[PDB]
Amino acid sequence: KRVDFCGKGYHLMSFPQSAPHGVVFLHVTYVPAQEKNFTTAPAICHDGKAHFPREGVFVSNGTHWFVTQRNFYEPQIITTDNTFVSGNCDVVIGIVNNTVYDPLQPELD
Amino acid sequence: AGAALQIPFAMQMAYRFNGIGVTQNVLYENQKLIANQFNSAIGKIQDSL
Ligand SMILES: *[C@@H]1O[C@H](CO)[C@@H](O[C@@H]2O[C@H](CO)[C@@H](O)[C@H](O)[C@H]2NC(C)=O)[C@H](O)[C@H]1NC(C)=O
Ligand SMILES: *[C@@H]1O[C@H](CO)[C@@H](O[C@@H]2O[C@H](CO)[C@@H](O)[C@H](O)[C@H]2NC(C)=O)[C@H](O)[C@H]1NC(C)=O
Ligand SMILES: *[C@@H]1O[C@H](CO)[C@@H](O[C@@H]2O[C@H](CO)[C@@H](O)[C@H](O)[C@H]2NC(C)=O)[C@H](O)[C@H]1NC(C)=O
Ligand SMILES: *[C@@H]1O[C@H](CO)[C@@H](O[C@@H]2O[C@H](CO)[C@@H](O)[C@H](O)[C@H]2NC(C)=O)[C@H](O)[C@H]1NC(C)=O
Ligand SMILES: *[C@@H]1O[C@H](CO)[C@@H](O)[C@H](O)[C@H]1NC(C)=O
Repeated sequence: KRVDFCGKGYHLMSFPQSAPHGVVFLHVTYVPAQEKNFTTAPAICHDGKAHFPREGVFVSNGTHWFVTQRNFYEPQIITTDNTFVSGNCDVVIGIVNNTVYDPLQPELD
Repeated sequence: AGAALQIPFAMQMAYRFNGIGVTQNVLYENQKLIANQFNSAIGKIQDSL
């Protein structure tokens, strides 16, 4: 996890080869590509409660809000298993209104 | 690690709080105090210099 100790990018793995009086390291790394821009927010307010992502960031495609993982764009809908709650929505700078979906009660019809 | 991708600075500070074991609500609920403390700490360096 040391930055730039094993090449440029996120180190995946490395292979050694012998040279005359030396060694050659072939570093395999992961390099992110083809980014898009989005709107973002730190928390989400629902029922007077602030919701934070468990892992990921809240992003908006223009009209809807999703959670994604931070390094590869893979959007999902914001549920109570995606997030955790802390406090009320009066203290966070930049909080946004949206609905956080519960699975249990629409299972219970 | 590649191309520069923008992110707002308080959200970068929250990632970094996660990286030491503190949840990020602890940053967002203290943002103003944390920024005051950083500013006083930076203002103390030029005084010693
Ligand atoms: C943002 O993504 C959503 C996808 O959830 C698009 O909204 C539509 O949402 C309904 C119900 O959620 C789906 O049945 C549709 O298939 C979605 N797409 C369309 C084209 O109707 C929404 O269009 C996206 N917004 C932008 C600006 O890209
Ligand atoms: C990001 O910065 C913009 C300014 O560029 C902020 O927008 C202003 O919001 C205030 C309310 O606090 C309004 O009174 C101003 O009229 C807005 N200005 C513009 C140019 O839109 C925005 O609130 C900031 N975002 C956050 C999360 O603080
Ligand atoms: C997000 O939703 C909340 C919930 O209603 C909004 O809070 C209201 O804000 C208006 C204007 O600031 C007040 O007149 C109401 O009294 C508030 N309602 C409650 C129940 O407190 C909040 O304004 C919404 N945020 C945005 C940006 O529209
Ligand atoms: C955590 O520590 C900080 C000290 O940096 C406290 O904030 C200070 O509180 C004193 C009260 O004695 C104020 O006079 C200062 O102005 C505060 N500093 C800043 C930068 O706001 C804070 O109260 C402490 N929190 C708790 C829960 O004890
Ligand atoms: C994102 O938008 C900015 C302008 O706000 C633009 O300069 C940048 O090239 C865009 N990047 C992508 C991936 O769309």
